[PDB]
Amino acid sequence: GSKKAIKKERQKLRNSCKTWNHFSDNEAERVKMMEEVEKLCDRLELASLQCLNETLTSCTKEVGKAALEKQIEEINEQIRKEKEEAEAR
Repeated sequence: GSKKAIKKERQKLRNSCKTWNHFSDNEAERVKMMEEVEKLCDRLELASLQCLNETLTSCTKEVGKAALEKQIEEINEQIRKEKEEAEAR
């Protein structure tokens, strides 16, 4: 039904993401990413969330940030696909 494992991973991924983002005051950029990460937590399986975490923990900060954003956007699209059906019924 619900697992806190995804929340733990989200807390790790989000925290790591901010620390390895750019340490800039541009929070708006991270806001969209955070909104998408929130969506990941809401419907994405933790297995996928873990995969993204591994990538950003397997790459440098810039690579991990770019890779994480690219992966998060792809996941967001997948969430949107689920949302579309969810909205349908």
